[PDB]
Amino acid sequence: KGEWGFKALKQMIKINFKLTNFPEMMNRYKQLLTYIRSAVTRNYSEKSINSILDYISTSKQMDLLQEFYETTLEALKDAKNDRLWFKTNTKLGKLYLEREEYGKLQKILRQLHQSCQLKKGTQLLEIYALEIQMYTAQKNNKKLKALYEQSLHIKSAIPHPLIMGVIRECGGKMHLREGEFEKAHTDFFEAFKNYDESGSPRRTTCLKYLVLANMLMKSGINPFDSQEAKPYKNDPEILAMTNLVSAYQNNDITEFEKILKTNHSNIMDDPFIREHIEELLRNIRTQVLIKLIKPYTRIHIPFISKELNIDVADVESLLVQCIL
Amino acid sequence: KMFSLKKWNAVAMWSWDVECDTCAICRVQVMDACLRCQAENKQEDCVVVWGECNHSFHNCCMSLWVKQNNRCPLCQQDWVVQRIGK
Amino acid sequence: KCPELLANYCDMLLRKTPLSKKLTSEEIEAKLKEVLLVLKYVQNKDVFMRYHKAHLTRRLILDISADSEIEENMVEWLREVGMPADYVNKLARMFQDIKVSEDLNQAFKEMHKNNKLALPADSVNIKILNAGAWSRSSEKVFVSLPTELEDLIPEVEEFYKKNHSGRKLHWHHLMSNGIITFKNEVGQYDLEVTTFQLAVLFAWNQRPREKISFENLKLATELPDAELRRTLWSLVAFPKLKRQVLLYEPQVNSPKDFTEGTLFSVNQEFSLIKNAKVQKRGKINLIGRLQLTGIVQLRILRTQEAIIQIMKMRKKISNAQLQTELVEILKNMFLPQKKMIKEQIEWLIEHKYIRRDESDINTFIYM
Amino acid sequence: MAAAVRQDLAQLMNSSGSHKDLAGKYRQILEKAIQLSGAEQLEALKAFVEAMVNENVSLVISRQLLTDFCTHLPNLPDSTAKEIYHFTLEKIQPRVISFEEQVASIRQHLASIYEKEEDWRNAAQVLVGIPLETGQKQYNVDYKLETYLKIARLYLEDDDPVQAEAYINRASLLQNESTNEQLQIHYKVCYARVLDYRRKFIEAAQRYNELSYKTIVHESERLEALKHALHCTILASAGQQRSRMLATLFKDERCQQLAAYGILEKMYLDRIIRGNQLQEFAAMLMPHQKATTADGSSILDRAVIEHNLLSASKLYNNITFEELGALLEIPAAKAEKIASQMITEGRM
Ligand SMILES: [Zn+2]
Ligand SMILES: [Zn+2]
Ligand SMILES: [Zn+2]
Repeated sequence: KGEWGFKALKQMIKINFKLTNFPEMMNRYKQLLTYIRSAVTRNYSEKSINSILDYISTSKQMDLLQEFYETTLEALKDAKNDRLWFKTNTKLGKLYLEREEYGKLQKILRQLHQSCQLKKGTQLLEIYALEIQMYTAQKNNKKLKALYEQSLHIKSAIPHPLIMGVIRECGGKMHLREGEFEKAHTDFFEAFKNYDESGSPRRTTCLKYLVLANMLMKSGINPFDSQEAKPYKNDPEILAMTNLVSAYQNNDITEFEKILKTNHSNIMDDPFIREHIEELLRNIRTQVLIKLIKPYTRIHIPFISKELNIDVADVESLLVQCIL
Repeated sequence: KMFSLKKWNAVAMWSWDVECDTCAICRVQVMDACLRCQAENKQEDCVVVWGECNHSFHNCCMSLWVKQNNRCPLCQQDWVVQRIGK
Repeated sequence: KCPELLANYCDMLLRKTPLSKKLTSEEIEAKLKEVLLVLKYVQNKDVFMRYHKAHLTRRLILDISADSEIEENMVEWLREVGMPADYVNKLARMFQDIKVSEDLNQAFKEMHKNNKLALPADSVNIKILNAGAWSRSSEKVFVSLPTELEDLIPEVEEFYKKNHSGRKLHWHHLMSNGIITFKNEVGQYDLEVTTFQLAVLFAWNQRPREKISFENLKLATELPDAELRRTLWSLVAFPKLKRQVLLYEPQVNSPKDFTEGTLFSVNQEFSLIKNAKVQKRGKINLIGRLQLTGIVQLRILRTQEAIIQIMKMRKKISNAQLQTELVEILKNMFLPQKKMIKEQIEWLIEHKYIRRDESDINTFIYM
Repeated sequence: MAAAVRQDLAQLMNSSGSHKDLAGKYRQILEKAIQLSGAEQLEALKAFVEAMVNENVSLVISRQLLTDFCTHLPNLPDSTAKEIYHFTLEKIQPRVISFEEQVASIRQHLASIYEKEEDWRNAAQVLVGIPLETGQKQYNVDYKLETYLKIARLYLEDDDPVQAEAYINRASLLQNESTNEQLQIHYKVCYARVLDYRRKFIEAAQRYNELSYKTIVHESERLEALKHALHCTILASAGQQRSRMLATLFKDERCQQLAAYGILEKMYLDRIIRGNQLQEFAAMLMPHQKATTADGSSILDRAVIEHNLLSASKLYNNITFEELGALLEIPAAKAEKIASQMITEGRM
């Protein structure tokens, strides 16, 4: 059985690799490439476990990894080497961002032209997510928007549930920036749902954006009622957020302002809520004003000023804007 | 290590801790009643409407909601009834 | 129709389920496409779908798939050939859960590597899959796991709670598998067994070979009575076996039933030898193909005139409104399902009693 | 001291063959140590539990002897019983998945003895520790329902309505399927009490009135439910629903036995209620219903103020603020606020 044969061969390979001495190993692995491929279906298990044993030396041995991936690309052209190759793209690229590896990564252009002008939904989604991440790192909004509209066409794919949640988050941010909150809410809900099952750092970050989008939706239905978001209700990072949600609905002013003032170092830090806070503190005031002047026929402006905790001029401006 | 195992592969299945959460529209527990059936004293069917997504509501609650907007109240997805239980 | 038998052919092509080692090249996949065409021509696709789902669950939960790209493309091929959307969604969810489980297992192995548990960190694998798609039953059965595995379940539960707090993990002991090492005199041969079989074999391990009765085994393993007997059938009636590991049965009989108080005992000098010549480093798989996991026509006539009543009441309606009104009306009768309502929906549209709006895909018009 | 039990237990531990005389000698030791000069029995039992917890004993007679010792434990004064229960709960903690049956009974006994001492906080925490969802054992629905109702009642008696509601929401899931009518009645009573504790007075009144018509419930409990319904309806906010509830209660014949019939008959006919005919009422109000609304006014003299304002709307065409506050005890200011709040909700 040749399977255990090359298993023992790669075993020594790594035994000698602990004693460095690289050129012998590489050349042996190169000459055993074709034999291992033809003899037994290699695909994922053994080569990926070798890469798992090898990434522990990501610092240094960079040339060794580079030549390994070069020979894997130009020798394993038969069969599909792409799926783990975008993993190499994420490893090497997006570590130094704008390095020319980003320009080089477009050698999948033949598959791009084969698909666009399908059935390769997974690879297209993965490359779109990678390009979205790169262009978000470089802060190119037009390119992100173009990528999202181009990705919206694919509806016959089965992706890993982190690739999908990145393009969904990008689309939600684009919708929030443009001004369409209706799609932003559902996009951020989808991004949070996909992040919950797989992921860790950007998990209690899409929930906050989802909350903000729901609060910019003229209220209605507490986001902390679905089974996906309830467990994170008492999280210390999101306690201010759920307090804000509870304050917005059941219209009141003092609690909202107190929450905004107290959590100055936990809410008014990111550039996404620090800018949209002006739309808030105005919708709640408008709702309170509408609810207050319902049973009156002749009301005093200073009374409204006292109720809304703002001066006379702002009350007059708000009334004029509402009437117009 | 005689008469002992060597390699073990464990398989477990996860599920949500709380299945029926409160109805978002009415804020009162979903599997009790709605606001009007209890008052009018016919609150014995009042059956929940578990949908395709996983969101549960009252039939009386969602009957008024669907007329205006025909999407799920929470995740804004397409609303089709997957299973109704009582 | 053939149904399940045809599904067996798929089990012989997409993966090495059991005797499916006869694989030549990718051209067999093309033959599978022809089988899909048969699925289009034949009727009663529910049994075929159930068999395909069971085969996929058996193959994925054991990691015995011959190819991975073919299995992934099988979902798209089945969707193109025509099948219920629920099965496709369940298959997609199962594939996504299997993909996430690899990362979860890698994280568990990389994080918990100092407590030393009981076995090495490179020998324990954890696969957590969503119970809403990969399972249907919800019954828990005790297995009385050994002390070696008594320190591994709590660690996995703690890791899952720390990483994904908010969900409860219910361990399924029927689908778990493992490898144990025997010391039966002449040859030490590894044996692949499930949880119940492992418990049954380890019950008679605290006192050499000796001999135990059925009542003692039932009281020790604490299994669910009759199911325990089924486990014994796996260890006494292994097909194509020269000599079973537990070569005992007392009063002969058959492994199917009538165990009564038979005194089963392990054979210390059992002739469990591969090729009947020197079991120096043999390995035997004992799991096998287990994969343990108002009449209709008079009832379907109820709802069609209910839909037609809703339509004759109001001409303009949407899909969600139609579902809400239908389920509002039919609460006094049986609780409607999703498949029945859909079946009635295209039965109505095919009879041209209603018109599907062109501008809106969901809006319906009465006649 | 007399610590010789440990050596003989260790000597018996390394026995080669399985036997039953160990249980007999354990029973003999315990029964001869029941009548002991001091706390030597407690130390002997602690050493027994420590030696028994170890996995070296096969788990086919360990469980039976453990549950036998647990069932023999309550025949003992509770001072040592609490300590031994805590000790065995701590000792079983490292391996719980094996002994998932004795832990439940031990925690139930500990909660019972804690409740018997008028301690509604520690008993709830002890009962919470029972794994009813994340456990390898399959408990029956009745057991889970009873445990949930017990925990909810314990939390309610500790003046913590949030936890009681949280643990009654789960019992509501299993209410619809369990066939025990007594359990359903107990769940209904607990839910009504929880609703009453949440200051949702009209819903609690409706639930109590509905429960008062159950034939299975004994007559005195029915009268108590009717009295609670009357109190909740009186304390409820003014409106059409409260008026309908008041009319329904006034239609009831058996309402004359209650001492609050005069207040009901005055409130039914939209009559203004003063403080002279209320002083005896606040005496019989439950303490949880006498809490203030953080505005200096209790619950009673806010519902009564709203009722007075609603009744005055039928006998007036237009009223100034000073006159409205004169007959409502409001000096000048909050009468307008109360009137504006009673509108925009359809009440007036
Ligand atoms: Zn509702
Ligand atoms: Zn209802
Ligand atoms: Zn939904």
